[PDB]
Amino acid sequence: VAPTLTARLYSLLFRRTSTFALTIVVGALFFERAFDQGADAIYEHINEGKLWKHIKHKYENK
Amino acid sequence: KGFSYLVTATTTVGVAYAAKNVVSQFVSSMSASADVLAMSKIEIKLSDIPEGKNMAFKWRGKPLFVRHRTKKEIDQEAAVEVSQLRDPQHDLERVKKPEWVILIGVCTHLGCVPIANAGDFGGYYCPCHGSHYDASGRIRKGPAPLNLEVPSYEFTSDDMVIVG
Amino acid sequence: KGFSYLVTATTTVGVAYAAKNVVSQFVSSMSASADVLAMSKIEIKLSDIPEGKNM
Amino acid sequence: GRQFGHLTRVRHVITYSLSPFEQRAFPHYFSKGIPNVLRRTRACILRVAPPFVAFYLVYTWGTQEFEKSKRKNPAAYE
Amino acid sequence: RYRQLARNWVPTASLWGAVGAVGLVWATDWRLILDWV
Amino acid sequence: LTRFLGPRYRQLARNWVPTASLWGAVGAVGLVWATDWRLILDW
Amino acid sequence: MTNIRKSHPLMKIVNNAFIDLPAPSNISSWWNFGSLLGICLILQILTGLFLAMHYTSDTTTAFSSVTHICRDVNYGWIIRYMHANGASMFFICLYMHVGRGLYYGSYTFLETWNIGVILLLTVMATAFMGYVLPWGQMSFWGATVITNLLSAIPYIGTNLVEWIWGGFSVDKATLTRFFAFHFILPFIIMAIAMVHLLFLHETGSNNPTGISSDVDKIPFHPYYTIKDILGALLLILALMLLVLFAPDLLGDPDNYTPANPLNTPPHIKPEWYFLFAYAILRSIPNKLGGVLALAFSILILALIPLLHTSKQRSMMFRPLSQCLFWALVADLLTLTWIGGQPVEHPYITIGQLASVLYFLLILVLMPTAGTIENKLLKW
Amino acid sequence: MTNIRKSHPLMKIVNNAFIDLPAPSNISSWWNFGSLLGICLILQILTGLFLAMHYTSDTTTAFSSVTHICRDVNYGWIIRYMHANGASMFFICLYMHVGRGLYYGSYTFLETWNIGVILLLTVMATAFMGYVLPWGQMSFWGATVITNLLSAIPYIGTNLVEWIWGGFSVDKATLTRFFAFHFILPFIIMAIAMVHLLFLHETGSNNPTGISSDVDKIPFHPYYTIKDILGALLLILALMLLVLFAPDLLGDPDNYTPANPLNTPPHIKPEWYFLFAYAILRSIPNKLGGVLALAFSILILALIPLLHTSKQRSMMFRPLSQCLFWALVADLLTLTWIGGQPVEHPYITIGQLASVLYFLLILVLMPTAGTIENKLLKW
Amino acid sequence: SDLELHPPSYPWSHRGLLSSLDHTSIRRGFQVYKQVCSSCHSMDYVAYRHLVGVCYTEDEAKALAEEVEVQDGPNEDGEMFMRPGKLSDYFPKPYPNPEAARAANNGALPPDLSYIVRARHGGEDYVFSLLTGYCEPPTGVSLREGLYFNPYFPGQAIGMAPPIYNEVLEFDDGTPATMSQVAKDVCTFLRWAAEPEHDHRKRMGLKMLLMMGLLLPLVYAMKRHKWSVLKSRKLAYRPPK
Ligand code: HEC
Ligand code: HEM
Ligand code: HEM
Ligand code: HEM
Ligand code: HEM
Ligand code: FES
Repeated sequence: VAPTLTARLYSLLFRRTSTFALTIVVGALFFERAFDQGADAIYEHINEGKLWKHIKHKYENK
Repeated sequence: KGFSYLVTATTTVGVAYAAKNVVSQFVSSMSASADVLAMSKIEIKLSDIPEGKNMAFKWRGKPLFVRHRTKKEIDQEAAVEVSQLRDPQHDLERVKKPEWVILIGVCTHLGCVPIANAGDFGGYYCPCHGSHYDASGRIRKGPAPLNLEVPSYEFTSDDMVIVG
Repeated sequence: KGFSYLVTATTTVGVAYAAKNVVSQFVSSMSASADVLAMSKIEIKLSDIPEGKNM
Repeated sequence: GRQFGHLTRVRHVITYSLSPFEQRAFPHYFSKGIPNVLRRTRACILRVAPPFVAFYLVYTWGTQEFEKSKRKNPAAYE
Repeated sequence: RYRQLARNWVPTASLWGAVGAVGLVWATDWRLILDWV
Repeated sequence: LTRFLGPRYRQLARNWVPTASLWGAVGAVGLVWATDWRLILDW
Repeated sequence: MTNIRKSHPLMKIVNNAFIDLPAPSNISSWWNFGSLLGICLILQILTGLFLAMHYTSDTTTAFSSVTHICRDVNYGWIIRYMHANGASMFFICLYMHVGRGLYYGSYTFLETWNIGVILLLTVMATAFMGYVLPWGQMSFWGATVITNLLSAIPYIGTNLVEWIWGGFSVDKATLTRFFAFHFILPFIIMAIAMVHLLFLHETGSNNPTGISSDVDKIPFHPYYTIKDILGALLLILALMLLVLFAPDLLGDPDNYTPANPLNTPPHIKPEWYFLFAYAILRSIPNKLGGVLALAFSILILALIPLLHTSKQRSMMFRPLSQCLFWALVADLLTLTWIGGQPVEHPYITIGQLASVLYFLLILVLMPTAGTIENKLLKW
Repeated sequence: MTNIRKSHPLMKIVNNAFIDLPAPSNISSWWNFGSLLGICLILQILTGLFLAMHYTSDTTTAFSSVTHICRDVNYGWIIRYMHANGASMFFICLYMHVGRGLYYGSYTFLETWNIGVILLLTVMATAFMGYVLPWGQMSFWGATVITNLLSAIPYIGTNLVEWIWGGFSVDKATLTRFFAFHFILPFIIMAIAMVHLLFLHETGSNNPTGISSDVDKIPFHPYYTIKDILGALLLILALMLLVLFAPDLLGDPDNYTPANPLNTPPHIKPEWYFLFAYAILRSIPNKLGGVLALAFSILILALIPLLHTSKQRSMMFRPLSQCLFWALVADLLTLTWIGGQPVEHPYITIGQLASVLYFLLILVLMPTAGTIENKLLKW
Repeated sequence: SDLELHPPSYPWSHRGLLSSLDHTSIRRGFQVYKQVCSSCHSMDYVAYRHLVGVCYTEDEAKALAEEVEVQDGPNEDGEMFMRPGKLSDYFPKPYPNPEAARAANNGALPPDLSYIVRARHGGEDYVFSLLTGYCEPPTGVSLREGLYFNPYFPGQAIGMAPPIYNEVLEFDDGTPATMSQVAKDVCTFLRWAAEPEHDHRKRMGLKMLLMMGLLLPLVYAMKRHKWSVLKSRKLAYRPPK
């Protein structure tokens, strides 16, 4: 036997609220980045070449 | 215990992401609107000031001095013993072309505008508390701690200087 | 007793007169200005427009 | 949470007072006032007297000295 | 003297503070502090 | 509404009118200073 | 209870902190500054709202706007000068308030003294922003020099000063911001004042003697409501005496000149209420040292509760402290004088000694004097 | 007690109305609108203060100013479109609030009801002046025609419309007034809100069943803090959905046109919150009759307590009122529609019967229905 | 009291929640405004800030903004010595001041296009169906020359010269300049110009939509757990005796 993923997570990070909070701070960080990355990608995909990011070429450095 | 806590824990992170982002937006607005682009590092002058008379221009709410110096002024500034200056700089470290000295016209003491051709060094004199600057914008006497600031600038063709 | 009441009453009257003037002054500034009210009621123009149109 | 029936305990104190309409707002005000005002002021002046004297003396010196330096410079160097 | 009494807190206290300080900056994401990781 | 109405109450109303009557006069005086009717001024 | 108007409405009960509350009997005239302080906030507020009924917040107009308020608008002249003069009062009154709790040990009420301190420094920001609204020479340059004083902070400062200004100088950006903050700080302040009063209603007001008066307590309504009204009477007297006979007298600044960003009054200085701080700031050579020292002048206040050494919260029965107390006020007066002084030798050397004497009086002299007195009494 | 943080500070005890308070168990989702109500008040304010950090209150500039907030200023666009949209929400939320009070008889709390009413009307003023700040064609005219609608009063009116405007029209004078009152109302309103809360805290929250819950009471902290946070989450959702995807959708007015005093959008009308008010005025031929009836629209709220006829403060058990409650709401929707309608036959005739329906529903139908239901229950 | 015709929900790249602006359209459109439209209508809040918004480089738009200050320049603004260079300058006012403007167009006053898509009720649809909508006056109708008949004007008559006509201008790339094809590009530049924040907002909205949805789901679950105990609990009355 081993602790369910949650039980593992629990005893390592959620017993102590100091840890818990630390987690959340960390998480908030990591999460913001992934979300953005993913969620920006997703949104740019839906407008391929519609956005200046796609279109800079034409008049850039000759 | 782990599963119930995780939902709340996952939830806490989500509020923080948005909360950090939401808070940033209100804060961002005060910091930048049109801002520096509208009022920062943009200038163009030369015709207005001539014959050794300093010209002042409104650049980012502050006076920008473009002064056409005489050979005598240039020579006097050359003969200063930098080692005895409170903010030691050689005139040539402050200009690109000796006949032209470009300075942020703000006294480094408390912000007043130094008066050109006044003071004991024919440079500038700040009337607020008596700081005397030489024709190089270097502080020679008074409470100012630093020489007047030198901005970034370049000279294009067709007699012009671009500051910023 | 009457004298005491009278003294209290007198103080109120003085305050009210000042209060009326003070209150009136605050109200007066808000209601109108001699900036605006300079242009009010003062208008003339003629003979510069077509015998036909409407300005 | 009650401020009047709960302040403190007081035993054996009698207080005598009179109504506003029976007395005068000021009883012998000129006579009473001059003594108390005069007596209180002397003690007050002494305790606070030191702070006042220093400020007056320094202000006079500062105005004079600042003015004095500004006033003459040509005579000194020739 | 005082430290011995608060020694348990000191260890526990130390962990919370580092986490809290790091987390605020992390949520804050100030560029200069972050550059180091 | 109905409960308030009573045969007994009348003395209070009579008393109220004077105090009320006196109160009413004050407003006219109060309004008048602000109103500044030329006619009021004429009075 | 039935038909006891007061406790009937719960709301109306809350108001019986004015009428029924235990009030000490003995009680210097000094106390009337709390109430007066609040009259000043209300005055400022009504005035402000009528001024801000005809003001504009732009470079171009501001000046004009104020100028228009004082000329074509009906009774806007007094409203504005009442406004300006008011704020002087507001401060004169505030510094009596602080003196009285510096003297009598009112600051013993830690909680209440920390709200006071918050109050005092909130009112300071409002007065700093409101003076620039007009956009006159003095205003213009004063907000540049002060704000830029913030750029003494090493890492951030610089970026931060530019955020506050909303640009590289003080143009429109900055002037609208001040208008907005000036208008909303006094409304936030009003809630703090009521939070202040809240705490202070839990322990009642101290006295001259410094001893509990629970043995001799008076109804606020009968007595204090008249005293307060009377104190208003005098308060307004001073306001109107100022505003009617000598409008400008107390408003040192004569700069009714539209701001020209190259131009400078060599004599740049905050109004009277800020001079102390100013002088203390110039005494330090280094910029950053000055800013910290500037802060500490004012922020030093919260430390006094810890500094208290004596066993008699009342200065009343303590000579030596009464003597240093007064000096510090006269030192304070000395420092205000330096504020309108050319920054030259004579004043420099004076100010410097004054600045050390202020911190001594607060940080070292008094504390010791407290001990001594205790040991003389054999305490 | 010792080291019970809460009651230690007296101040922090006052905050235990959130955490420790008796809150009924059963409780529709409807009650989250109280809290959200506050949410909106706080969001408008933060938003307002930043916009009023870059807005100017002059004829010339105001349009420009807003235009500049939405273009050159960083994140000024969302702040402004968040502020516009918010106010929609603020009202959408308000009208849920009053619905609930109407339906479950929360309005029994007369004193709380009367504050509510004041609340409602105060916000109403706020919204009317803010929309005029940007000084665009819709705003310009809307102020004239509303304000002028006050000149219906026979003796005074006329003089009085001219005082409010600060002149004969709506030039600068009026424009700066609205800026100042818009700014200061919300602060005053917050005081009211808290006063409202104060009274409500003395009898707690009614329920769908309509019976006391004292026998069932729950921790506000444990349960109702998450509910409220969740409520937010949905509230924000709606506010960003609006603000991000359809910024202008809900802001009927397309008049981004600088106001030209000779020009007129033949279709002049208040916003969605004020749409009902405009419609009420239309059904009456006579001006004065329309102003009275407009006031009575809104002001009729405070009657309902006295109108209550049933023995069950809960409409929940009385079908018939649940039917006429809904109809009023749908009559209210019907009226809102008229608001954006040409004032012609089709709409006239409709509005007129809707304005009678509304007052019947409130004045006469419901009250009778109450009785009936009571008599069918044999009560 | 004349029926007003209303604009189609014309197929736009951006009609959709996530859809965004097509800069090439913007670009094109711009020119249309600048050549076709700068003559009588102004755009005051628009600076020469297309850079990233319109994919025109900084050097590109600097240059584009330089010639506009060389010909229309700050001499019409009040800058006497002004010539080429500056980028803070706003699009050049067709005429000194409004009153003029009406004279040039005989009583009418060319609306500032800055906000026109947003400004006119009915959005870019109306704007496109106005320009592209021009039909023959209706049997038995009279028209003063200025009063051209347009099928989509409130009052059923507008003072508008040939807004746009085939081959009015020419675009760099080679986009076929049809009356309509040009209108599709002109509107778009207006929509982008009218609501600069909106273009950014749609992208933000997508991010906001996902976060809000995720947050909402957790809260419902988080909310349920806290309130679970009251819900889970069943209370059974117990007889006193
Ligand atoms: C030759 C000068 C001229 C040009 C070029 C021009 N317009 Fe106009 N436009 C006018 C005038 C004059 C009016 C006023 C119409 C009226 O008041 O009947 C007008 C009216 C309008 C309207 C009507 C809005 C309303 O309901 O009042 C719109 C939309 C408009 N212009 C947009 C445009 C656009 C987009 C372009 C370029 C593609 C353009 N205009 C080109 C002169 C011009
Ligand atoms: C107690 C807090 C306040 C203080 C200390 C204060 C102080 C000041 C001061 C010192 C000035 C400069 C006037 C001059 O010298 O010309 C000023 C101006 C102004 N204040 Fe206030 N004020 C306060 C509250 C308010 C409030 C509540 C409002 C509006 C609701 C307001 C609105 C204004 C306006 C609009 C001006 C500019 C017009 C003028 O110059 O008079 N102020 N204020
Ligand atoms: C906006 C400014 C302020 C207002 C409106 C205000 C209001 C009041 C009022 C009405 C009282 C009761 C009567 C009195 O004792 O005079 C009082 C007492 C008090 N205030 Fe202030 N206050 C203000 C600023 C301050 C400041 C700046 C401080 C100190 C930092 C302070 C600290 C105190 C203390 C300690 C008391 C209680 C003293 C005692 O009665 O024993 N207050 N305040
Ligand atoms: C719930 C109370 C308030 C409501 C209902 C409200 C509503 C409004 C509305 C409907 C507009 C018109 C915006 C437009 O359509 O362009 C507006 C504008 C404005 N409001 Fe607010 N507002 C409120 C509170 C405030 C506060 C507290 C402030 C200042 C602290 C403020 C400052 C402004 C400013 C400066 C504008 C003008 C620029 C613009 O159009 O955005 N408002 N307000
Ligand atoms: C500024 C606008 C307002 C705010 C922020 C606000 C806020 C609140 C909140 C947070 C609650 C508690 C939850 C609930 O029952 O929904 C509440 C309850 C209540 N409000 Fe409001 N409210 C406002 C306007 C009004 C108005 C205009 C009235 C009536 C004229 C009103 C009357 C009431 C009543 C009677 C209750 C108690 C109902 C009950 O639970 O039995 N409110 N309010
Ligand atoms: S600004 Fe202080 S001496 Fe020049």
